[PDB]
Amino acid sequence: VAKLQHNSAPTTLNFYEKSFQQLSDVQQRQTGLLIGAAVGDAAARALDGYTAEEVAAVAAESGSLQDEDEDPVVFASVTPREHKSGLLRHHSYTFYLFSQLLRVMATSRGDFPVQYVKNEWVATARAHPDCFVREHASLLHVLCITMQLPVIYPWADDSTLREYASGFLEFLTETPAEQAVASREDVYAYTNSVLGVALRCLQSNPDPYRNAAFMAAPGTAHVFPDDLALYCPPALVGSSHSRTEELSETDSETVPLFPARLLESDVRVVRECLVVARGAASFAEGIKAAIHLGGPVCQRSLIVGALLGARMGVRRIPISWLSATYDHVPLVTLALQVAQWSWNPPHH
Amino acid sequence: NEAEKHHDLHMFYTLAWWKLGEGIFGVD
Amino acid sequence: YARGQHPSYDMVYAGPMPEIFPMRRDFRKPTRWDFHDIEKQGKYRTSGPY
Amino acid sequence: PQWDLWQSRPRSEDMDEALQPFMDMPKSLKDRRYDIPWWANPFGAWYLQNILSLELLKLKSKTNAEKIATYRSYMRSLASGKDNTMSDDDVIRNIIKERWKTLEFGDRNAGYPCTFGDYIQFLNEWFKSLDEEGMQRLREHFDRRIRPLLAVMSPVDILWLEALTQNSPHNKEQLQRKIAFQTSLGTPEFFDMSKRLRYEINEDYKVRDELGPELFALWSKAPERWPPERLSKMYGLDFTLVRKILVWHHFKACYDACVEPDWSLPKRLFALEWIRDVRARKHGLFYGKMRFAEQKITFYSDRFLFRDLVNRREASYANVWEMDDPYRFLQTEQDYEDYWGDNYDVYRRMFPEMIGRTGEPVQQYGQMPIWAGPHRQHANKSEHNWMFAEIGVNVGHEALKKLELDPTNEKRRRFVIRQPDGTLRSAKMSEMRAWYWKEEWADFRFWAPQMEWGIENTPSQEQYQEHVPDTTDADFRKQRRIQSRPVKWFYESEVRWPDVI
Amino acid sequence: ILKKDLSPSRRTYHCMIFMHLSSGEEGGTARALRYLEAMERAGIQVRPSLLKKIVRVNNAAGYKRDMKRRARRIMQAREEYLARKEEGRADVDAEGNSILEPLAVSPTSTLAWWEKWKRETVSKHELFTEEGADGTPKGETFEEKNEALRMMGITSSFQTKDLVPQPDRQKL
Amino acid sequence: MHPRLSGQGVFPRYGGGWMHQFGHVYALQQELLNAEANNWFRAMELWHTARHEGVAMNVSHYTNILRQCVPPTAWEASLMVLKQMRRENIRPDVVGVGCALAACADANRSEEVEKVFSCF
Amino acid sequence: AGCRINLKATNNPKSPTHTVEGVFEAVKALRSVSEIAASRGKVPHSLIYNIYPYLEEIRRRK
Repeated sequence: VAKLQHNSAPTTLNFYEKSFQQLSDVQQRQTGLLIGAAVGDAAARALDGYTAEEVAAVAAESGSLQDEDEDPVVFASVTPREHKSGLLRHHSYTFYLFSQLLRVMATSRGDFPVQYVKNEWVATARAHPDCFVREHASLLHVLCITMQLPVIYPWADDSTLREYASGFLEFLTETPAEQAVASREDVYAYTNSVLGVALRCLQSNPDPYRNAAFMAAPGTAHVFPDDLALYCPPALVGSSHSRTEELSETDSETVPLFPARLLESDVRVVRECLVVARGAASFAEGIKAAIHLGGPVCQRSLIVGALLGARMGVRRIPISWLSATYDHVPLVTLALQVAQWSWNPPHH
Repeated sequence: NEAEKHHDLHMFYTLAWWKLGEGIFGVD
Repeated sequence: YARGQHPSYDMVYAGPMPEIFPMRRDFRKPTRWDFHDIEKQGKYRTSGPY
Repeated sequence: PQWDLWQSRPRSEDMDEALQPFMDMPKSLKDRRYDIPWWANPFGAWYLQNILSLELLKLKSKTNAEKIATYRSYMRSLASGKDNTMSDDDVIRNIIKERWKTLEFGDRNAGYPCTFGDYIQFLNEWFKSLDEEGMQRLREHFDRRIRPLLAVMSPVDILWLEALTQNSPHNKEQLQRKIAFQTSLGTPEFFDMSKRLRYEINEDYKVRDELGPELFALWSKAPERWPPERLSKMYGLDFTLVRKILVWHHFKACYDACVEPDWSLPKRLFALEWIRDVRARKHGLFYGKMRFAEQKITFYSDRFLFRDLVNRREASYANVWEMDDPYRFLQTEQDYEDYWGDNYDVYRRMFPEMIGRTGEPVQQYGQMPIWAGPHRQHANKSEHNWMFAEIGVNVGHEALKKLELDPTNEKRRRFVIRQPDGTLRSAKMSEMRAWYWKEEWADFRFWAPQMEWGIENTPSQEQYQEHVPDTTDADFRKQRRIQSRPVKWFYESEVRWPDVI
Repeated sequence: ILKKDLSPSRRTYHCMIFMHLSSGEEGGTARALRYLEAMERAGIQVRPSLLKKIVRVNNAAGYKRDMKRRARRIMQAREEYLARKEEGRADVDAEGNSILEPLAVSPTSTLAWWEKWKRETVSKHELFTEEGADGTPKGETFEEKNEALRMMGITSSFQTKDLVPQPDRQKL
Repeated sequence: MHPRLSGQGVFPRYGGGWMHQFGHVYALQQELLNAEANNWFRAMELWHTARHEGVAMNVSHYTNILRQCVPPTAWEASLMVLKQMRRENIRPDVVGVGCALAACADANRSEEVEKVFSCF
Repeated sequence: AGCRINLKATNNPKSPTHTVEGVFEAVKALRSVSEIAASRGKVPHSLIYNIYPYLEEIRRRK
């Protein structure tokens, strides 16, 4: 019940620790999506770019545990191999764009066109040219950017969410020059399927992964886990015709350059993220499993932690990790504003 | 202010209730 | 929405109980942090459920 | 070690007396008293020899048959062969009853087993040897048995019983001589009412200490499956009495286990009653009760008010409890303890209606840039919380408190709090409501998610579109949207991604 | 009404309204108000006694409504419990300092007995698999109560309804 | 991508008149009772969401679910709805039982049609 | 009840017999709600109670 006051133990561990109780269940899940995404990105930023064996080596090296410290992989104190300037020290370029979109959404107080964030996104791209070409027009990047769109209206059906997110995905996959980026429809379909997963997580649907697999976009059976891939709709003959038209170019010497990471590799990473989120029983273990897989750990966590937050609310996110997040105060304030204004937009 | 100790309740036990109650002190 | 005052009719009064005795008449307490002193000061008719 | 009734534990000497005459006994005669075992007193010896031995006989031993043969022979001599079929336990009970009845008080060595003074000493020391539980059991025995006799018997009968107890020949002769004393004795026909009175008292006590464990087990195991209302309905008990019994059982268990009682239980079982009745009372001031919370118009006056009330009652709980839907915001035990312990009063007075929370989330603002640089960063820190609330022409309306404190209001009243470290944060729900005239009522029944929908309740888009909101007609909505959306595009003067090769 | 073309009596309307009010299902009061407005637009007399009885019956049937609402969450919790079943330093603080701990209570105390009984008895989700016939949790009847107490390891002394003391019969 | 109706003006007086704490409940009720929906999968998902959220669902919501289930010939979904209604003791409307019967009959599930007709 | 006595018009205002006679005459001249309702032809309860069905009792039977 109560313990004798000694050593001046602080009453609250964080500013919003007791504020998260002041939300409904759906509001808690809404804020949890954004906050868990931020916490996962901040926790995986330390080992960004590291490989699976390098992560294993770090964990083995930091094998001196005092039974209370966090997992050495999470929020690792390894020396930075990037040395970013002001903000990408604690997060990634993908989360930079995600935060800009979140702030635009909070200031919009409801649904908003993509033109409200076009200029911010292009300014960030100009400020970070290497990151833009590194992670532009990729499935992981566009998915991590658009994960927060269903937070606007969690009761929206799949058709409405996909229709609203089409405008954002068009600009996200729009190359500046006439590079003719291929598989735009494939990227759209995979992003729509994962957004359906996230929407069902927000709606607390029984087996959201299974029901999103049932109602997934056609031709997207490779992104869901193999045990759920049977329920996905088959590939469309129109998609096959589009693939044939793309192959009819017969131009092997022309290779797109903006999608640096291959679409198949992105699909594999998203599949691993989905299986980790589905089989994770807690946010901490889910983030640990996401970071133990190596590769783009930042995007892996930005997906897995977002799914876990949408599944189990804000209060299941470790408050110590939330306090360790660099911009936790502005992120939580924006998330609270979005959760409050999503249920009664001024314009409609 | 003074607490009522209810010592007058104990004075009723000093009356040989077994004469009339026929052994009410025990379990019954 | 233009009917009555509140639809509850199951209200449980949570305020202080009225003082029946000795039934003070005026309460002009000089305050320091009361921002409704303007409304509190002044003669008002005391007629309610009680 | 082990202390019980057989081996009396050593008690303190400075203990107060239990019986009145021992309080006036002189100190010298108090010091004259010895420290002896309980059976050393002649009355204790009589009890151990006569009643306690026969009580022990029912236990398994070897001399049980040896004594039972003699007692059965005595019973057969008493009542021919009829009592041969009587059970051994019945024979022991009859012998105990006869020995209790034939007890007399007189000279110790003249035949009487013990004297009245010895009986008084034994009673006093037996009362002294009792703890709080012992005294409670003594009072329970008093209420069960002696109280009906006192209520049914006259003071003349009590004095006659006292004379019988003392067994003084001259005093008994004096009392019997008086004619009015002879005529004032009670009648057995009227004394028969004591049987029914004792039955009612024992019935209430049996209710308490036999249906308390059963109700307590049911309500502790599955409070949602067996609420106090359901328990009262199925057991025919009073709805208030069931909760009272549960509270008493839990508190007695805590007290006799020497554990601080769960003070939250009376609040959790009388939440409505706690808010309605429990008040701080001044000395010498008489208080009253508000029959109605406010001066309102009754719902019988209009047909629409009647429909509104019946719909709200349908959507309302009859009796809300700790596990019901409105209390689902207490996820963990920390929230449970905080809400139900030492702050329930403020937690319930924060907002009248029961919502899925107690207040509003607090979000902190951003500080305006200070061109003075680090020469002035310290000035916004102080020792106190500086709380500011907006006032003006459009702000401060008591009748519009809900709409002004609605977070989804573009013209919401603006509150700010500067912490002693310079942080600018918003205000809590209680802090925001502190600036308006106080509301001191609560609602323990209505729960919004249970409202009727579909049947008789269908909000329509036609009713809302009857106002005909047209963007080409009125462009204030577009102006507010432009105000809200960012403006950083203006410095770039189609948006396109940068090109790097 | 429709086939034989008869006008229902005010007693019939009252009976329908009271039946729907007593029924704890959702929309019962809505259907009751439908019957009342049918009376109003058909010219059937509306009486203050009828209004008072409507209020009283609604307040009384609030109990059954609450029981059904609780039964819904009880069924949900039972399903979640089955799904979970399918899936499958005392005196030292964080810094390491030795902290005070309360002495163990008497093992023979009734409070300790209650604690052990709560910790060791079957969970509240396995007492009954199927719920009541009409939207309400089982355990209101004496047979179900005795079965639940037996499953919890307690033999109910009040097996029958009449065995309850019933203190409302007291006259003195 | 917004609730069908905003807070001010549309909600009934007896329910508090747009208690903003229950805006999600209001939006969920509108989504449950919209008459333009034709996705039975969406109907079932919304029913699960409402059950989790504690929204009191009367016969209108079940009738709407059955109506959505009819066109895709979701006889199994209709049977599940009827089973849930009988489990919670909610009397199915004549329109609802007709919808269930039509959904079963369009799938040539004559045995289930006979069972439902015998029940009602 | 509330009773107001004025005996200024009387020759001797300090008359207890005047006081008691006036009070008893005022009590005698009082009609009960049952008597008033019987005389009017109305239900006694539909004269002092604010229930909306009672509004039909003050109209003319048509």
